Formats: sequence, structure tokens, C-alpha cells
Amino acid sequence: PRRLRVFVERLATALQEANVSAVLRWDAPEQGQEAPMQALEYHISCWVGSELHEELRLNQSALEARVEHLQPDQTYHFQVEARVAATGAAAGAASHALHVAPEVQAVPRVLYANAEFIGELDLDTRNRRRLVHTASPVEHLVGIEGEQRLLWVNEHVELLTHVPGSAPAKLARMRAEVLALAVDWIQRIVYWAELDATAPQAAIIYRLDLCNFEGKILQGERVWSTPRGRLLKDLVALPQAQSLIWLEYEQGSPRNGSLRGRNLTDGSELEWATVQPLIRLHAGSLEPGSETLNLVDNQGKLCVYDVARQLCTASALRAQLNLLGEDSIAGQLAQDSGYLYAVKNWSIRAYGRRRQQLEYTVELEPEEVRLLQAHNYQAYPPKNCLLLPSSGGSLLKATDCEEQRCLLNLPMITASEDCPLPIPGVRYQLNLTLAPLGQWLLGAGESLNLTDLLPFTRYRVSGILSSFYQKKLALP
Amino acid sequence: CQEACLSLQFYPYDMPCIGACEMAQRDYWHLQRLAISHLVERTQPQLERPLTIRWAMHFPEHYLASRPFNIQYQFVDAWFNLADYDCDEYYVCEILEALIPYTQYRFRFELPFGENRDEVLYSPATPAYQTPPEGAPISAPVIEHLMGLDDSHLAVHWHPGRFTNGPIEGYRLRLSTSEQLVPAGRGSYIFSQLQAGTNYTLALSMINKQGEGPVAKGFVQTHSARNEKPAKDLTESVLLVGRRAVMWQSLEPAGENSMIYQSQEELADIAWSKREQQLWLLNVHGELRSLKFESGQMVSPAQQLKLDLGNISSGRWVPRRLSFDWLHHRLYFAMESPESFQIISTDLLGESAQKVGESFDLPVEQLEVDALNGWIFWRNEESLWRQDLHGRMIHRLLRIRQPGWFLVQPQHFIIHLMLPQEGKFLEISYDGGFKHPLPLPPPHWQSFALLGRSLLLPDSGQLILVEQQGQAASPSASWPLKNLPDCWAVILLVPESQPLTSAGGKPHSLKALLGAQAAKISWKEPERNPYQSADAARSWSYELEVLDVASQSAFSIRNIRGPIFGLQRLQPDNLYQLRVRAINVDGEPGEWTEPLAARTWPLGPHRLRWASRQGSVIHTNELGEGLEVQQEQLERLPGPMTMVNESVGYYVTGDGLLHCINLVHSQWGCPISEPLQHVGSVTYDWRGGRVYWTDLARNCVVRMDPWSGSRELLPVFEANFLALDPRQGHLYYATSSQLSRHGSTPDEAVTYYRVGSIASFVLDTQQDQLFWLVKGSGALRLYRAPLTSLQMIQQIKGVFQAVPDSLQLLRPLGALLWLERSGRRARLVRLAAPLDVMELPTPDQASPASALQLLDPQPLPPRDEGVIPMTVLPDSVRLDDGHWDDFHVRWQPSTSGGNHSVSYRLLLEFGQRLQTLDLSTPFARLTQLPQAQLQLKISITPRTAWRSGDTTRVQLTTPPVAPSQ
Ligand SMILES: *[C@@H]1O[C@H](CO[C@@H]2O[C@@H](C)[C@@H](O)[C@@H](O)[C@@H]2O)[C@@H](O[C@@H]2O[C@H](CO)[C@@H](O)[C@H](O)[C@H]2NC(C)=O)[C@H](O)[C@H]1NC(C)=O
Ligand SMILES: *[C@@H]1O[C@H](CO)[C@@H](O[C@@H]2O[C@H](CO)[C@@H](O)[C@H](O)[C@H]2NC(C)=O)[C@H](O)[C@H]1NC(C)=O
Ligand SMILES: *[C@@H]1O[C@H](CO)[C@@H](O)[C@H](O)[C@H]1NC(C)=O
Ligand SMILES: *[C@@H]1O[C@H](CO)[C@@H](O)[C@H](O)[C@H]1NC(C)=O
Ligand SMILES: *[C@@H]1O[C@H](CO)[C@@H](O)[C@H](O)[C@H]1NC(C)=O
Ligand SMILES: *[C@@H]1O[C@H](CO)[C@@H](O)[C@H](O)[C@H]1NC(C)=O
Ligand SMILES: *[C@@H]1O[C@H](CO)[C@@H](O)[C@H](O)[C@H]1NC(C)=O
Ligand SMILES: *[C@@H]1O[C@H](CO)[C@@H](O)[C@H](O)[C@H]1NC(C)=O
Ligand SMILES: *[C@@H]1O[C@H](CO)[C@@H](O)[C@H](O)[C@H]1NC(C)=O
Ligand SMILES: *[C@@H]1O[C@H](CO)[C@@H](O)[C@H](O)[C@H]1NC(C)=O
Repeated sequence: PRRLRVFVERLATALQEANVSAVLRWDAPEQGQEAPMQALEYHISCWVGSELHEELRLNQSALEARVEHLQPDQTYHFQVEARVAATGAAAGAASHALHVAPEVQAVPRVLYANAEFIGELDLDTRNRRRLVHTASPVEHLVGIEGEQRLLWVNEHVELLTHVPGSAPAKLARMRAEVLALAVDWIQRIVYWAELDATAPQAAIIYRLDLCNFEGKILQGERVWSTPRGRLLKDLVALPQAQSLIWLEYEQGSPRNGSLRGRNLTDGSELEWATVQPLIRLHAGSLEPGSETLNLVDNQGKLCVYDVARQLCTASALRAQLNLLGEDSIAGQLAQDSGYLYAVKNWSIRAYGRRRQQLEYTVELEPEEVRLLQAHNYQAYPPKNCLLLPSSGGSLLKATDCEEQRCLLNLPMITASEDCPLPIPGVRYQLNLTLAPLGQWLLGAGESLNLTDLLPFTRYRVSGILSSFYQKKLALP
Repeated sequence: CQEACLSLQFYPYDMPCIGACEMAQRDYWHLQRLAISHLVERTQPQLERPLTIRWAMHFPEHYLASRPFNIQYQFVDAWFNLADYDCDEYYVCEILEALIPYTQYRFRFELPFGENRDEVLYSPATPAYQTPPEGAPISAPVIEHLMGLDDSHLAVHWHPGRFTNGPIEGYRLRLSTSEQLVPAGRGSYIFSQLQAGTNYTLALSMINKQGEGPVAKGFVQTHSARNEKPAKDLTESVLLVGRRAVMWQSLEPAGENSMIYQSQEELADIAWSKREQQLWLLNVHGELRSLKFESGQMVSPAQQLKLDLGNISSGRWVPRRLSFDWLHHRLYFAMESPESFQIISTDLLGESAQKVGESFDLPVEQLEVDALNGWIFWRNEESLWRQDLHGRMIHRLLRIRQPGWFLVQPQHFIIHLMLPQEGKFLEISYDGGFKHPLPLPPPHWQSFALLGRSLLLPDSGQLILVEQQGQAASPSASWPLKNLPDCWAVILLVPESQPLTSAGGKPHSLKALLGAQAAKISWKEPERNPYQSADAARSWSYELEVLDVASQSAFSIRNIRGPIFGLQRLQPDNLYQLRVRAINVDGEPGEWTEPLAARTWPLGPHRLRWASRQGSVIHTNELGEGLEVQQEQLERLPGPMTMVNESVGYYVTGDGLLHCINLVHSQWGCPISEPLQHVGSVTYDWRGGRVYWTDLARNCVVRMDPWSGSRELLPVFEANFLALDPRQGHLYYATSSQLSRHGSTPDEAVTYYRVGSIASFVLDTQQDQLFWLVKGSGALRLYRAPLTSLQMIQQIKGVFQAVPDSLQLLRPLGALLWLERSGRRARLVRLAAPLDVMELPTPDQASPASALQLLDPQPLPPRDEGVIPMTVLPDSVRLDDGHWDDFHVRWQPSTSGGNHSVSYRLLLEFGQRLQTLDLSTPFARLTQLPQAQLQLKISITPRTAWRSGDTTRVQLTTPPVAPSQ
């Protein structure tokens, strides 16, 4: 007999409230082959405690329903009765009670990329889709899932994107071997790493802003670089910690992995302490205040790194992942908010985070998965933090002027003291006037340099501030 | 039933249709629960292993009409709801909840029947299933007791935590650093070699096979360092007792090595007193010579004291040992049979003899008593034992071959024992599980003495003063002992050898129950450590202060011989700070407690009405004294009594029955003859003069005139508790889920709260606020909202909760009262100080309490004729029609006494055609006029917000209607 399978999902769009909803999937009861396919009328009663929340009546061949507007940290009771719709005879009944807990529960869907396409593999229904058909195969794949955007690097070394309902748009073309790829989903910055092929080989971290993309091919900017003779692997962007964490290894010693990173605001180098040298790093929980990392050391064991305490953390999934072997835990490992996925012996295994057990095991073809990625919960800031700030203030700070030119610094703006994260897509626009002489549309982080100014002469700059989201909402 | 019984004539609520639908549905679910109750309560759910409960039942036929069934779980060592489970129609349930590992569980089913909260069934519990062990422990090990024994040692006793999450292996102790692992069977550790007079911090953790648990934190002082007297300033005195020569000696550099007593017979044992200074001498033949001395010389000779044998003593018993209790003034004897050693305690006269323990064949070498810590110790050649003074509990400390003479320090709690066969130092604690070595200087001494950090070892010619690290060949001072052959007993004559002072005390858990001019206060005694017994004495006098914050004046009263104190003569409506300490016999008091803000009641005859579970009713004051047993007899389990006038009261019992009682004259006064079933609560409007109750079977509110018994159904649905504001006529009601307001118009209906469930509420009409209790999952959460900012005032956690409909508002104090569900306590929370929860105990004549009310000092006001609508004049009801389609009825407008808003309800009868209107003007337009000259019947019901006037019924002839368009 086929049981009622309910999964809660928490879907968060930027400038919108997170919505937590319950997806119910129930298979049909077994019918004879002489009888045709029958309509099953599914009656659901959702209960909060002793009161009734929602009630839906659906004519479906198999139950695929969605209860909206659930609240976190509360026990719900879904009572489903299945009748045959033509006759009224009761096919079955089910009663699922569910504490919600959206940080440990999600829908088991992965994004898999072979040489032909990028698809979604739902591990419950064992069904495969195709989101985008690729002419050339995918080497690295990250995503922004508030707007369902896929960002990937092809074999011809080009960085591309996909929104549903359009063509694959070309974002960048670069001329070296890309070692790793990451995205900050809040500020819409794509970071990657390129191989530098001098005789001490290095890797340079390039960034691109998605708010500056209007349909033509952009070019990346060098932000940081590693020390010479060392190389990068497995770039993970932590936006709420404002960090960029990679595995820095030395060329010739790939099993000496050390957890290195940069700080995303001021560019300062940061170090994280491990008890053993590493081979592989994967992204973790990505929840604010409880960010983890799944990281594999040189003996093929895993720690769940808590990055605030900077320590390994014991869990019940750790021995079950270490029983699979080194090649399975080092090749493909992904983690969303609800599950944790590994590939071993042409089969994808999903381990639940709440129950700490093996939940799903789905067999594959020998070339169906080359890259695995998960729908991890990208926690967005609130609506005052993402948008343009109300108060103007003295954001423009004058430096020490020479007689010929002044180096006006353009810093990066947070909206209030309640918003610790930077505002996405910040563009200053400046007139220069003699207290126009010059017009600039310039982003945050760089400086304006202000040549051909007269000595012993007052000057004025005036500017409006714009963000990506105030252009999207058409706010003034 | 509101949507099923929807009619276009009686709108918006066809009230008897809704009441008949709701009463038929509760009768249906009552008959279904009475049908399936035996099959639920016989059938046990079975567990199998995802974890799966199989219950031998089925879902009901109207399965979606009922509430959700709940699987409930219980720890084996209350029932909480399981959150994650998956059941099909044959109850083959799969638990998806992350259970606590290595915890045994029991599971059961809860089947509700409809929306009624009374009709639940509980299945029997499962056989007990333990979760398999995995992971680190999540519970810190809670320490029981943690104290400094002396300046160098530290003792801790603990128990394991609740969720061990595995089989227990070892506990880790960290002292700040000193770390130590101890195995699973031991739960007591004593450290050593600590610094004197600093506090240490102890960190205790639990270790199983998988990992290490959380860390328990402790702050604990050692004892301060004793003053070290040198050899030049040693002012002590010793009494060395040999078998044939007893000599008292001064430990000065100019010491007198002076004879006190010579006995030619060999003495078996001595007993030494401190205030009396008496050396009892028991010889080898068994006769006792009581010998009083004074400061090392004779003041009285030896007297032969005869012990009574009695009917306990059947055979011959020859005494050998002696020990003298300095608290009880009683001796303890070990006796020899001429065939076993049995120890009999006796008085100083020797007549009141009673045995302790059982007889054993081993010979007792020394009997010593800790009278302060309540222990008698007997040492034999096989073991050292420990007994309490009443002989209740028996313990053996250490087994060893042939131990020597041990010395008990009471305030160090360490037995120091010296085998002459070993020649090395041994420290035993009072539980006997701690055995420790120390360095000893080499010589074999039969006895010793301990003086601070110094050690006195008697030689055959001299005495050796060492500090247990310097050599015995070079003592710091020497005193000659040349007339003594051997030294079996050395007694140090200090007051610290036999102290009456326990040297530890700090009272706690101070509780003050306050009145207008008095206060009853109780504090907990400081608890006993495991090192002393139940026969240990800590007889104290407690000193209590009242600090007035108005005058900032501290008054202290001392010599209170018990933990309870009835303090009198307080000025009313005043706040103080009350603090207690414990003073010993020696006059060294304890530390201060934390003060509590203790506000008195205001001045007035403030009487509380208590009602039992047996129907007895008593009137106390606010302290619970001054009781008057009232004349009337209530029924079983009554609720709070609602008074209409001063003779007639109404109450609800525990089974939902509503009862009227006339207190003064019982032959008349109640308009309803029988009790009425299924009633939630009851209240009364004095201004309208109407009794409002919730009929739970009709989920309605019934309003009754108390002078006539005429009942009106009123459209408030699913309500349990009512309170009506008499100023505006607004009814305030609380459901199980929500709390809200009903007015005369639908615009005045406002919802204050939606959720556990609301247990009781109370309305504050004067200050325009409202309070309610939410009885959640083990936490009573009290709230406050204005009548036009919702905050949680106080959350009380625990398994004890409130009686439903038991929150009253103490107006003079400005507090909230609720009776607890056990019926032996009430809790009171003031509004100015939210954090203090005083408890009122219940008087013992009505020992389970079911109701507590604050009686008002003023009488209840009479009914108001200013809210009664006047009757509509039947001559003034005119059917005057205008031009076009304006065919309307008007009347003279009904007023009230005070000028209140009078609305109208109107009924038209065109024969069999019916039309109802709800009106706010003296005016009604008739629409579907039948034009053929009928006799219209018009009935008018005027009303106000509080009550309704009489019905005016007229019959009018229709005017002729010629156009039909
Ligand atoms: C779910 O379906 C039932 C049954 O649908 C009928 O039978 C199917 C095999 C198919 O042929 C359908 O088109 C038929 O309607 C619905 O019940 C019917 O509902 C309509 C609308 O109220 C009513 O007139 C009919 O009498 C009903 N028929 C029976 C046999 O009960 C039902 O309403 C559907 N549920 C929903 C939410 O649409
Ligand atoms: C309190 O009110 C009640 C009415 O609710 C009064 O009871 C009536 O008393 C008279 C005189 O004894 C009887 O004839 C009536 O039958 C009673 N009324 C009913 C409805 O039964 C009672 O007298 C009042 N008490 C006082 C002191 O006023
Ligand atoms: C969430 O709800 C909003 C409306 O409040 C809706 O616009 C958005 O598409 C929803 N996202 C989903 C599908 O979860
Ligand atoms: C691994 O790298 C660390 C950090 O640079 C270094 O100290 C160590 O020697 C390396 N170990 C080996 C075996 O190369
Ligand atoms: C990154 O920089 C910001 C701004 O100075 C600072 O608050 C933050 O602590 C830095 N982050 C880390 C992880 O050090
Ligand atoms: C691994 O996969 C192959 C595919 O044919 C199969 O034969 C084999 O049994 C698998 N091994 C295990 C341990 O499942
Ligand atoms: C001039 O402009 C560039 C481009 O932003 C900037 O990097 C640089 O710091 C400026 N200032 C100098 C050279 O002082
Ligand atoms: C700069 O000046 C031009 C000319 O008036 C104007 O179009 C433009 O909007 C100005 N920029 C800003 C930020 O005001
Ligand atoms: C130990 O000293 C600290 C330092 O202030 C203090 O907090 C604590 O109360 C002391 N502990 C005891 C048991 O006296
Ligand atoms: C009510 O109205 C009447 C008529 O206007 C008036 O005389 C009277 O003062 C009003 N107030 C009261 C309290 O009766």
C-alpha cells in the first residue's frame, strides 16, 4: 500500500515574504487491468490544533496538491480521504501530522547536469525534467532560486544564464580554465576563479554583477588573487556572513587543503581552522546564524563545519556518509535545507537532515549525473534592507584633495542600522559642477578620480542613488 | 449549523434551528463515544520496528467531521502530543518524529468526537519501547551537593541526567586545572591539595561510548586557612590515657607533665566530656567507674555505675567500649557474650538502655561518636562501620586487616586513620568510598593527635611534633612522657574536638503571604549534606527583618524557633522587603537572603469565599484565617457563585449542571425548578438585571430574567465564559480558541485574541482593561489587553495548572487569583510587580477547593429602570402610506428612563406570508404588499443594549393599492 507523502517547502523571493507551503503527493490505490483509469476525488482537511485551516476538493488520478500559507514551528494535521469520484466508494484514507520546521525539511529535488542538458530530478516521484538544453557540456553550476535563475560555465569556457521562459543568455566569455564558481544571491554577484598559467601557477578571482546585464556580453573584474604556487577549488559564497570561502591547495599537493577566504565588504583575507588537511568542500545549511560546510579531509571523512564556532560538529549523518567511501563523498555532494545528497555506484542517495536517516535511493544510468546541485534555501533580507534607503545622509566622503584632482571614494551603502547586509545593485549617478562638467553612472566599490580641476577652486558634486530593486519596483 | 440553518425570513441567525442542529450533533457524538468506548479501552496498540504502531481499529464513517486523533507519548522514567506521524485507515501508523535516543517510551491514541472537548477517548498505553542509543548526551549532570570539606579538599555528590543518550561510561570533572575521570557506578568525588581561601570552579560532564555531554557549572569556596601556632606559642593541653597510667600534659615550652589518675586494673576504654570534663573508665571485667576531673586533676573520685540490663538483655553481656554523645548526653556501649558484639545506647543514669544494630562476632577496638554529624562509628579488625544514632541506616566504610586508632574531625568530615602495621597515612571520608594517602614521618605508634596542620606522635619517652613532611628525628618541640609504658589513647582537649556548631547555614525559598495588618512567613531550612545523618542536630534561631521602603527603616526580630512565623502589626497598603537569616547556638548568623517586594493588602474587611469539592462553603479573610462556616450546603464540585441579589445565588457544578440557591429562605426564590444541563459558566448583569450563561449543548448564550425565568437565546456562538460591561451593554466572551466582544450592533464586534486554550478571563470595567489565562502545553500564560497593546504578563511553567473559570480580579489589592487544579493552592499575581507569584494555602476543613471568590464590601446595586424600554403605544402604530411605492408603518418612538438607544424588531404577517425586519428608527417600509385588502399583523419588540421591552401586537387593515407595476 502506498502512503501519503507530505513535504513542506519554504520559497523565498526577494522583495516578497517567504511563503511556506505543503506539497502532498499520494499515489493511487491498485486497480485492475480490465478497469480503466478512474477519477479519485481527494478531500483534504487541514487542521491547526482544533480549528480548520483549509479544505480542498480535487478530481485527480493521483494526488498532487499544495496547501498554502503554513506557519513555522506549529503542528498541522492533514486528513485526506480518497473516494472514487464516479461511484462514491471510498478508495482510502490517510492522516499525516506534521511539525513544520522549515530549516530541516524540503522537497527532495536536485539539479543534475550531464553532457546534453540540465534537468531536475525529483527523488520522491523518480521523475526527470529538462530545464535547459546545452549545446556544450556544463562544468560548474550554481543558481539563484528566488527568480529561478541558473548560472553555469560551459566547456567552451563561457558563463551563461537561464530564466524560465527565455533563451540561454550569454553573460561572459573568458580565456582561461575556470576552477570554481559561486554566486552571492543577495547582491547578485557571480564570483569565479581562473587559472593563471605563469611558472608559479595561480588563480585569480573574477566577479560580475548581474544588475549590469542588459542583454550583451559583460566582462569580469579582478578582485583578489591567491599567493603564487597555490590554487583554488570549490568556491562557496556566504552572503550573510559576508565571506568567500574556498579550499586553497598548493600545486602538486591536492590533499593539502586549507580553508581560506576573503571578506566581501572590505576585502580582508580570512582564515578558518581545520584539524586536518582537506580534499573537497561543499556548501552547507546557508541559514542565518547557523551556516555550515560539508568538508572532507585527506582520510576521506566528513566534518559538518560550524563556521561561527569554526569547528567540526558531530551528527548522526556523519558515520553513514563516511561508510560510503572516499570517492562517493569526494565526487558529488549537495545539500539543500531538507536533505543531503551523495552519488555512489550509479545511484543518488538522499539522507534526511531531521530524521538523520537514509530516506531515498534512486538508481541512475551510468552517464545521467555529472554534476549535482541542490535547491538550497537562499534566505533573503527583509524589504527595507534590499531596497533603497529612506534617509540620504553623508554617504559621500571627501578625501584629501590635491590641486589637480580629488579621489572621491564611492563606498557601499547599507539601508539602516537594522540592515547589516549591503544593498544590491547600487549605482550612483553624478553631475560635477563648478561651485554639467561631468556625468557618471558608476557602481559601488570603486572611486571617481576627477581630473582637470582648477587649483584653489571650489567644486561641487551632486548625485542620485539608485538600486536594482527600485528600478524593478519603479520606486522614485 | 449556522450555514445549514440559513433562512431568508429570520436573518442572520435562525436561532432554534441552530440550537436544534448543535444539540443533535452533540447527542450524535455522545452516542458514538458511548458506542465505541469499550472497544477503544480494551484494545492495546502494539509497537513494531521506521517505528510503527499497529492499533486494531478503523477510522469512523464520518471521518472528516471529527477532530484529529492524536498519538500521545509518555516518558516511562504527563502525556504530550506527538508531532509527526503517518496513519492510514487501518491505524498502521509510522512515527516520523525524531525521538530522544536511549529513552523508554509509551504511546497511546486520543480520539476526539466532534468539536466538543469533553468527548475524548484514550487508548491504553503501549508496551515500553526504548530508543536505540546514538550520539552525544544532551543533558548536563545535575550536581546534588558541592562543598569544601576543609582548606585542602573539596567534595561533590551528583546524580546522572535525564537523557543519557547511551549506556553510561564515565563522568569527567574539571576543577579550576585539575581533571579526573570517574566510572559509571560512582557519583561522588573528593579532590585534594587545593589552595586555601579561594573559590574553585567545578565543571562536570557526562561521557558515554559515543561522546561527551554538556558541562555543568559550579562555584565553591574552600575553608579558610587555620592559624598556625608555633612551638613557642603552643598553648594547648593533651590528656594521654594509657592502660595503667593516665596523665595530663601541657604543650607549652614550660609544660607541667602532671599526674591525674593511676589505675592498677587495666582499663578497656574511656569516654571523655568537654563541659563536664569527665573521663568514664570501663575496665576489662565490665564494671564502669565514672570519674569526674577538672583541668587535669582530681575534683571527684571514681563512682561505680551499674547499667540496667532489662528485657532486651536476655543473656550475659560484658561491656568493653565507651563513647559519649555531647548533644544527647547519652552513652553507647559494646558488650561481649560468653559463648558476639552488640551495641546498646544508654542514659547517664544507665537505666534507659536500648540496642542498636545486630550482633556480630568481630571485636570492636574503638567506639567513637560524631554527635554533631549524628554518627556512631565502630571499628573492628575486619572493617570500619558507620551507623546513625537511632540505628536506622547501616553502612560499612572500609575493609582492611587490623586497623589502628582513628580520629574523627566533625567540621572537616574526614576520618583520619592510622594503621601501625602499615606506617602510612590514611584519609577516609564519611561515605567510605574515598581513601587517600599522605606523607608520614617514619618512627610504631598506637595513637596520635592532630592539631591544625601539626601532628603529635607519642614516643615512649618523649612526644614528637611534626607537620607530616618534616622528619620525626628533629621535632619542633618535645615534651617528656617517661612515666607512660605505652600510649593507646591521646585526647586533644580543645573545644573544636566536640563542637556544637555545624558551621554552615543559609536559608532559602522564603515565602510571604500578606494580609492587611499581618503576614504569615515560611522559609525552607538549609538542607542536609550526605556526610551527616538524619540524627544530626542543626537547632537554630531565625532572625527576620522588615525593611520599610516608605521610611527606609529596618526592624529585626530574632529568636524564632521554627520556620513558620506569624508576623503581626503591619500598616496597610505598604510595601516592604523581608529577609531572613539563621543564627546558631554560638551566635554566628547566616548570610542575607534576596529580598522580595512584599506589599500588604489595603485596610478593610476583605473576606474570601472558599467552596470545597464536597459543597461546604467557608468565609476566611485574605490570610486564610478567621473562618465562619456558612449555613448553606452546595452540591458536589461547584464553581464560582454568581449573586443576583443578596439572597439568591447561581452556580455551575463540575458536570455542567446549573443550580440556583436561596441562601436566606429556601422555600421560594428560584424561578427555574430543575437544574439545567451542559452549562459552561454563568454571570449576571446588574444594570439590565439579566443572568447570562453559555449553553454548551446549543453553543449559545442564554439570557434569563431572574424574576420570571423567561429565557432568550442570544446570538453568541461557541462561547464558554462570559463577562458583560454594564456601562455600554457589551458582552465579552471567550471560546476555546478566541476571545472577543459582542455588542448591540455588528460594528462593535472586535476580536481581541486568537490562540493551548483560554482557561478563564475577567473583565476590568473601571480601568478599561481585560486579562485572560492561556493554558498551553505546561505553561500558564497570563495576558492583558485594553478595551479599545497585547502583552504577556507572567508565564508559569509546570505540570500544575488552573481550574477553568477560576481567574478572579482582586480589586482592593489589584491582583489576579486563580485556584490550582489540585485544589490545595491558589496563586496570586499583583499588577505592579508581575514577577512575584504568592501562593495562598487552602484551609483544611474544605481540603480540596473547587471555588474561590473575593466578596465585595459594598452590596450589589439594584436593577435599573433607566435601561428598560417603554412599551410602544398600540394606538400610535399607523399604516400611513404616501405617494408612489412608499407603503410604510410608523409608531411613536419608545424611549427609556435614561436616554439610551432603543432599537426595534418587527414582524409582518400577510396571512401566511412572513417578513422580519431589524430596525433602528420608528419606521418600516413594506415591500411585497399583496394589494387585496388583508389584515396585516404587526408585532413590535423594542430593545436596548441591556434588555428588551414588551411586545406590541396590532392588526391593521391595508390601504387599497390600485396600480401594479
Ligand atoms: C469530482 O468529480 C465528481 C464526479 O464527476 C463526474 O464523474 C466523472 C467520472 C466525470 O465524468 C465528471 O465529468 C462528472 O461530473 C463531481 O461530482 C459531480 O459534481 C457536479 C457539480 O456539482 C454535479 O452536478 C454532479 O451531480 C456530481 N456527480 C456525481 C456522480 O456525484 C465532483 O463535483 C468533482 N469535484 C469537484 C471539486 O469538481
Ligand atoms: C432576591 O430576589 C428573588 C427573585 O429573584 C426574590 O424571590 C422572590 O421572593 C418572593 C417573596 O419571598 C416570592 O414570593 C417569590 O416567589 C420569589 N421569586 C421567585 C421568582 O421565585 C427574593 O425575595 C429577593 N430577596 C430579597 C431580600 O429581596
Ligand atoms: C508567494 O506568495 C506570493 C503572494 O504573497 C506570490 O506572489 C508568490 O508567487 C508566491 N510564491 C510561491 C509560488 O511560493
Ligand atoms: C600541509 O600544509 C601545511 C600548511 O602549509 C604545512 O605546514 C604542512 O607541512 C603540509 N604538509 C605536508 C605533508 O606537505
Ligand atoms: C567583514 O567586514 C565587516 C565590515 O567591517 C565586519 O563587520 C565583519 O565582521 C567582517 N566579517 C568577518 C567574517 O570577519
Ligand atoms: C553497483 O552497481 C552494479 C551495476 O551493475 C551492480 O552490479 C552492483 O551490484 C552494485 N553494487 C552494490 C553494492 O549495490
Ligand atoms: C583612480 O581610479 C581608479 C579606478 O577606480 C582607482 O583604482 C584608483 O584608486 C584611483 N586613485 C588613485 C590612483 O589615486
Ligand atoms: C546631470 O545633469 C544633466 C543635465 O541637466 C541631467 O540630465 C542629469 O539628470 C543630471 N544627473 C543627476 C544625477 O541629476
Ligand atoms: C567566588 O568569588 C567570585 C568573584 O567575585 C564570586 O562571584 C563568587 O560569589 C564567590 N563564590 C563563593 C562560593 O563565595
Ligand atoms: C433624557 O431626556 C429628557 C427629554 O429630553 C430630559 O428631560 C432628561 O434630562 C434626559 N436625561 C435623563 C438622565 O433623564
